[PDB]
Amino acid sequence: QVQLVQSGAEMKKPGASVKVSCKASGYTFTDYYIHWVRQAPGQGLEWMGWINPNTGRTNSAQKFQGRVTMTRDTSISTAYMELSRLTSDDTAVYYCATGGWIGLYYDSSGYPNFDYWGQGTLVTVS
Amino acid sequence: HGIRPVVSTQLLLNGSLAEKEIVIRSENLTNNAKIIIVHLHTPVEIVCTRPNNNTRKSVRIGPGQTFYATGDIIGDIKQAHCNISEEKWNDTLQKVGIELQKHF
Amino acid sequence: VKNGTVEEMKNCSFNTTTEIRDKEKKEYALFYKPDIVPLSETNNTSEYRLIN
Amino acid sequence: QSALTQPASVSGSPGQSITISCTGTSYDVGSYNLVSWYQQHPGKAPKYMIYEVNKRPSGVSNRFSGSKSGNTASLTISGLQAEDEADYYCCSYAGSSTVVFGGGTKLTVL
Ligand SMILES: *[C@@H]1O[C@H](CO)[C@@H](O[C@@H]2O[C@H](CO)[C@@H](O[C@@H]3O[C@H](CO[C@H]4O[C@H](CO[C@H]5O[C@H](CO)[C@@H](O)[C@H](O)[C@@H]5O)[C@@H](O)[C@H](O[C@H]5O[C@H](CO)[C@@H](O)[C@H](O)[C@@H]5O)[C@@H]4O)[C@@H](O)[C@H](O[C@H]4O[C@H](CO)[C@@H](O)[C@H](O)[C@@H]4O[C@H]4O[C@H](CO)[C@@H](O)[C@H](O)[C@@H]4O[C@H]4O[C@H](CO)[C@@H](O)[C@H](O)[C@@H]4O)[C@@H]3O)[C@H](O)[C@H]2NC(C)=O)[C@H](O)[C@H]1NC(C)=O
Ligand SMILES: *[C@@H]1O[C@H](CO)[C@@H](O[C@@H]2O[C@H](CO)[C@@H](O[C@@H]3O[C@H](CO[C@H]4O[C@H](CO)[C@@H](O)[C@H](O)[C@@H]4O)[C@@H](O)[C@H](O[C@H]4O[C@H](CO)[C@@H](O)[C@H](O)[C@@H]4O[C@H]4O[C@H](CO)[C@@H](O)[C@H](O)[C@@H]4O)[C@@H]3O)[C@H](O)[C@H]2NC(C)=O)[C@H](O)[C@H]1NC(C)=O
Ligand SMILES: *[C@@H]1O[C@H](CO)[C@@H](O[C@@H]2O[C@H](CO)[C@@H](O[C@@H]3O[C@H](CO)[C@@H](O)[C@H](O[C@H]4O[C@H](CO)[C@@H](O)[C@H](O)[C@@H]4O[C@H]4O[C@H](CO)[C@@H](O)[C@H](O)[C@@H]4O)[C@@H]3O)[C@H](O)[C@H]2NC(C)=O)[C@H](O)[C@H]1NC(C)=O
Repeated sequence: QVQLVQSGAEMKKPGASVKVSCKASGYTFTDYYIHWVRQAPGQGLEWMGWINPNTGRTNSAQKFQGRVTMTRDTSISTAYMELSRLTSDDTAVYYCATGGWIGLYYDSSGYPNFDYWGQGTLVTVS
Repeated sequence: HGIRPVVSTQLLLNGSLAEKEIVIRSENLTNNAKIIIVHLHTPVEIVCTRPNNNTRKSVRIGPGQTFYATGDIIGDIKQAHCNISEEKWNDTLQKVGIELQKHF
Repeated sequence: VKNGTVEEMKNCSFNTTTEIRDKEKKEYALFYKPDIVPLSETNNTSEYRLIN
Repeated sequence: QSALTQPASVSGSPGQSITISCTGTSYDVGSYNLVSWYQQHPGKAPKYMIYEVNKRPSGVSNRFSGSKSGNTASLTISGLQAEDEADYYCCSYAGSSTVVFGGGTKLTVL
């Protein structure tokens, strides 16, 4: 049912910037959080950020919040990753994923309930 | 008795129970202004919260007279609410109705 | 003004007398909306006073 | 580096039970039930298996279950199977509205 399309792979030089998109399908774009985890090739997973798409809010990680300016738009039904000052380490596959159910009276962003995950695409840099 | 001095404007909180039945009382029921207090026979559970998860900043006003204030908000914003079990509320409201009919 | 649709609280900033009498600094502190009132009817509704 | 520690790999023949353990701190995984498990068979993207320590999504059989204790948590793999040769990842709520992933461990069918 649910799937998440992502922008294709691309190459960049160190110190550059990248803007990966994540488009939704199969569920109402509002009523679930949207998610991003990073995987360098042949290495373990890692977390990047959260978005409440009904607002402009973000929870982004301590190490990368300065490096991350991710955003969204409901008209395109898409959440955009953004990265700046891109170093060689950032070469990785970036998976977009759907988080816990969102509404009133409680905050579910902490819940790592990743029901669905996206295609995942590779950024290369050196 | 160990009177609880708790302030509350529109419902009594943590008060003492009525021992045997719902009771109704007023200085003069004939006039609206004299508040018709009620002392229920069973408690109604009420729970509240505020999940914003604020954080305390400190500011050093003047010579060493520190002043506190809400700093950044680590978390996600949410509404501040209070919950009551609806069926019990309707039941006790209806029983207050029957006692009001014992007086009206 | 609208992307929240939930009671987010303003983010105001002001000047406080520091420990020195005649030195000052810029400092920021959040307040819930009922504590703050606008200061004038001018189009510049970006200057506020505590309700006290 | 990950806040959460995992072993490199485990192995066993089909028809034998296997278990894996996460290990964090008193804070992060130790303080909440919010721990989850994800599998990465090679090449493809990871898979969703367990949330809130011991609950299953659809399509996950009763072979899998989880447990928590102290600053540690674990996965249960009862009756290993031939298609199981894949990695398993820990991940849990780290407080401060942040999630942290463990390096995971590789399970190998003999
Ligand atoms: C003060 O009072 C207030 C009330 O005013 C309290 O507020 C309430 O608090 C509770 C407790 O936190 C909240 O419960 C959670 O609700 C969410 C959302 O549920 C709602 O939305 C669902 C989606 O709606 C859409 O789909 C339906 C069709 O399904 C469609 O018709 C609809 O139009 C819309 O398009 C609804 O499905 C859901 O209703 C169903 O479930 C109800 C509860 O079971 C039931 O009463 C209904 O009759 C109906 O059956 C409801 O409307 C829930 O998602 C959430 O439950 C998940 O998360 C908890 C952890 O919090 C977890 O333990 C659960 O097991 C459950 O996990 C499943 O779902 C997750 C996502 O939903 C997923 O991540 C999990 O992996 C798991 O996945 C399931 O599906 C996958 C396949 O996708 C499968 O593989 C799995 O095996 C599994 O089946 C909680 O129930 C209330 O939402 C909240 N009220 C409001 C208005 O928000 C407040 O708490 C009180 N204050 C205090 C301090 O207590
Ligand atoms: C309500 O509105 C107020 C505005 O009135 C707002 O306050 C401002 O918030 C921003 C964001 O937190 C602050 O921005 C920082 O500015 C400093 C400036 O440094 C000089 O001045 C400070 C102030 O005394 C000194 O402490 C410092 O020594 C300097 O003299 C920048 O240095 C900061 O840059 C870092 O953080 C950014 C955060 O995203 C990064 O984007 C940036 O790249 C920098 O990151 C690097 O440094 C970090 C350490 O600083 C390090 O941890 C990182 O890993 C990385 O290496 C930052 O831009 C601004 O100063 C605030 N204004 C004032 C007057 O204090 C409130 O935030 C707002 N309320 C809420 C809730 O947001
Ligand atoms: C509401 O807001 C409050 C904020 O006031 C939230 O409370 C904060 O919660 C966090 C997370 O629990 C907590 O931070 C930890 O405090 C520990 C001490 O009690 C620290 O030891 C820990 O630091 C780790 O990282 C440091 C830097 O790397 C190390 O120096 C330190 O030793 C710790 O390192 C160990 O653990 C990490 C994983 O945590 C691991 O990677 C390392 O290898 C090493 O093993 C954290 O900083 C804050 O202290 C809390 N705030 C306060 C004021 O106490 C609260 O969570 C919010 N509410 C909700 C529901 O989220």
